Amino acid sequence: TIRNSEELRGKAIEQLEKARARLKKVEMDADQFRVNGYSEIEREKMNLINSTYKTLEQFEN
Amino acid sequence: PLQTGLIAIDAMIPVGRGQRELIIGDRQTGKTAVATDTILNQQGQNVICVYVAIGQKASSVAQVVTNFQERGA
Amino acid sequence: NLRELRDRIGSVKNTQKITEAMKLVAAAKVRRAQEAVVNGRPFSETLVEVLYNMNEQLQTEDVDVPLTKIRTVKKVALMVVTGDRGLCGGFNNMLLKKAESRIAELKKLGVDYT
Amino acid sequence: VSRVGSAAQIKAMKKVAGKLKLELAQFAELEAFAQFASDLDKATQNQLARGQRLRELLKQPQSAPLTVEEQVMTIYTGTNGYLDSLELDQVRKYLVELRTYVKTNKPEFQEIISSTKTFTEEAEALLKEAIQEQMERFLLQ
Amino acid sequence: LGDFMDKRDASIKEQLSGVKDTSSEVKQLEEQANAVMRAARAEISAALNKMKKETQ
Amino acid sequence: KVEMLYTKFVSLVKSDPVIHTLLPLSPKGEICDINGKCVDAAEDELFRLTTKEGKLTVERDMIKTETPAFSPILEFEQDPAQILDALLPLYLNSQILRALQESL
Amino acid sequence: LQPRIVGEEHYEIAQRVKETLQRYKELQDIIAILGLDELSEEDRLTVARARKIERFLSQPFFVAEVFTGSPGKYVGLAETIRGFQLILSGELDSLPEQAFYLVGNIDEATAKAMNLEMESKL
Amino acid sequence: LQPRIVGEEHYEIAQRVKETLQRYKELQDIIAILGLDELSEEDRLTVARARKIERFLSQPFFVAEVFTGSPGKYVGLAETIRGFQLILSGELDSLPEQAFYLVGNIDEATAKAMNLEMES
Ligand SMILES: Nc1ncnc2c1ncn2[C@@H]1O[C@H](COP(=O)(O)OP(=O)(O)OP(=O)(O)O)[C@@H](O)[C@H]1O
Repeated sequence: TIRNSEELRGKAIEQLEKARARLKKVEMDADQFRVNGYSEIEREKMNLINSTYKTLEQFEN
Repeated sequence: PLQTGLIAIDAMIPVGRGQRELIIGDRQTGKTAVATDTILNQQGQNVICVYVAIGQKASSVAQVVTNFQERGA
Repeated sequence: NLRELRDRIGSVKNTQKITEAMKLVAAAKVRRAQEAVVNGRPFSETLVEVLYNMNEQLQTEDVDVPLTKIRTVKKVALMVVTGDRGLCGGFNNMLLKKAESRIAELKKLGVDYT
Repeated sequence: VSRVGSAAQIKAMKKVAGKLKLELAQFAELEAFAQFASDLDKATQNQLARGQRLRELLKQPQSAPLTVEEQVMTIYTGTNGYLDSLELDQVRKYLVELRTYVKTNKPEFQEIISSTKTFTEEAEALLKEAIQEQMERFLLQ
Repeated sequence: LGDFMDKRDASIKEQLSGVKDTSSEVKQLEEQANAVMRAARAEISAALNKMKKETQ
Repeated sequence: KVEMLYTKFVSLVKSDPVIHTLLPLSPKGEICDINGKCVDAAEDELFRLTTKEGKLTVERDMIKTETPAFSPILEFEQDPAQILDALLPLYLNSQILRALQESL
Repeated sequence: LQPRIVGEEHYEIAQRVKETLQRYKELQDIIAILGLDELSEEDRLTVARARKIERFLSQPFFVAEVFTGSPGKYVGLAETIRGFQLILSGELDSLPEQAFYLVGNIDEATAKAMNLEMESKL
Repeated sequence: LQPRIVGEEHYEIAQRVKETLQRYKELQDIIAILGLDELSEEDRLTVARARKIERFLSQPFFVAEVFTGSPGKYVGLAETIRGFQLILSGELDSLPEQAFYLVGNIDEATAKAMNLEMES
């Protein structure tokens, strides 16, 4: 039972390695979300501005 | 097929090109709204829309042509 | 639309005359239940008189019966009895909600209710 | 009611959810029936939460005309019970996340099916794939 | 013999102490992943939304 | 300290429950509750349906009965620290049946 | 619909279905205000029975498949009276009700019932 | 009542009022028959909050003082957001139905609640 507790400790440390690995991968996915959000804010601002200006020019025509 | 742009109609109760579906309902419940929505859905479907406005506020028809000038339709 | 709302009226006649049926039936159940309780009454009367004079006669606390001995504050169970059939209304889940607040009060001192 | 039926709508949505109209009619009756909600059957509990989430799919924002391929996406998301386990009131968020995710990740799906009008196994595969991915993305979080 | 017995006893006790410490460390790494990804999602999504509203 | 929760019977509409303490028991007559209820003389009331108007009410009088000190000459074949150990299950069953039927 | 001209057992089928059905159509508003689970058992069986009955006698059409999804069925009256002699008697009270939904024949209803139970597992 | 006119915030404000009150009517026509507590806990709370908004919209009128007696009050857009917000969030969730009755301002409803709780 003491040995099973020590093996459970090793299993806990393996799950801690899994937690740190998913932590680093989650930070990488957060960099991914920041990248896609930068591209999305760029798409929103550029689309809105350019399409609104072109619609204004269509009103001018 | 002819496309709605609104989800539930094309989901359950389909409209088709040549089919004459009848929108119905009480007042102030978005009838003209869903009409204009299924108009300006048609943006690349080679679909002429003829919004025949009958007997209502000219301010309302000016609003819908304002929305049409917005949406290009 | 006239006939259909007329029939809603007719079904409301039905509804009133059926709620009256439920009213009278529940009254019969109340009568039979209070009859059963007053039937079990003299049992109760006999046991409480013999119990009172027995624990008067005992006269000293050399009585180690585990059912009564007021011991420490471990787990406090809930012998809750609840509604019988779902035409209940308010009181018969209001007992449940007061039981919920009693579970809250038992977790106030953290006594591990059952 | 639309009295000409599926022959005037696309074959993809046909093969996906022809039946969903009558399923939702039963869900509407049974949800009227589930007013008497004391001990619902487990199967009718599944059916009611199912058609519940389906009705929540049939919510859409003001003047957001979805791609008909996106209607195929949400109609398969409903008919394949992925959303059944998911959160019931965040289905709109699940849907906007899912449609953005497919419209970015696998926009080849919508074009191949709009060129074929047919719900094929390629459509299924791309769908369930992005479904696993965005289901993960919105489970976390 | 008493030294050997005390050795085995204290060693198993320190092993179980480190077992509980490693369990708390696994929960600490779970807190690391949790707070990291949570504040990360918050920062990315909220910054994107704020800059989106500003540019809009 | 079990917390028995039957619903009481005071009025026909709102008979608010009280949280009885069945087990453990107490001195003989005492069937106290957690919320200081403590009728504490185990002679209880009996609900009846009074009819003072076109409607009905509750009739409950705290019906008492005597302590007979039943007999000094009655002999205990089972050692009155011992007979009570089985008499108390009977008090438990009577209280639980009275609570059951009061809930009903 | 005379008994002697439809078969005096077919007529009993017709009478039993009309009886439990009409009683359900009576009961349904009392249901809508007091709950089926309250509504007493000797009618609580019949409401679910006739509730299965009507949906079972909803049967698909070979043209309506455009509106339904499954191609319809041309049902024989012996199969009909057989399935109803199951339902009104209370043999197939074990089946789920939607197993009777839109089904041509009662053996197909048992088949769809096994499919529904199978998906209740899966 | 469009998001692109009143602000999406005010649009959904009006929504989150209207959904609840329409639901209250849909429950009203079957609650009047067969009583209050046959609902869910949720539907009971929703009825309470819907009647909250209902009595909360009892605008005391500035010209109606000579008719009823109460000198009416003026409210605006901060009220338009905040009374809704307190009602729908559940900030005001224990003061009775009278405690927002015939008072426009939600802070005035809070002060009225203070007064009626004081008079006991
Ligand atoms: N999907 C939707 N989401 C939110 N609001 C909607 C939606 N569809 C329609 N509406 C709303 O319905 C309201 C009424 O529009 P509309 O005038 O078309 O209704 P109506 O019944 O046609 O009224 P009238 O008959 O007087 O023109 C509009 O303010 C519009 O915002």
